[PDB]
Amino acid sequence: KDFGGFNFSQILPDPSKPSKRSPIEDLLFNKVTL
Amino acid sequence: TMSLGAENSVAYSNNSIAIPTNFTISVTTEILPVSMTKTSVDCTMYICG
Repeated sequence: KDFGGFNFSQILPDPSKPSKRSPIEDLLFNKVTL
Repeated sequence: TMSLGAENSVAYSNNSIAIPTNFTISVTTEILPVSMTKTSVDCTMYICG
C-alpha cells in the first residue's frame, strides 16, 4: 500500500479478522442492532 | 454460490499509467415506462349495477 502518503487503512478490508471488513464497516455493523 | 464477477487485480505501481490507444463507440439501450392505461371504474355499476 504505497499510495503516495494516503492511508486508506480505515476503509480497505481488514484481512486479519473474519468477515473481511474494514474498520469502519465493523463499527457500522456493531452500532446497528437488529 | 454466486460469483460476483471475474477477479481483476490491476497493476498499480507508483509511476505507471495505462492509456487507451483505440476506442469503441457503443450504443446501449435503456427502457423506461412513462405511462399506464387510463382505466376508470365507476362504483355504482361495479358494486350494484
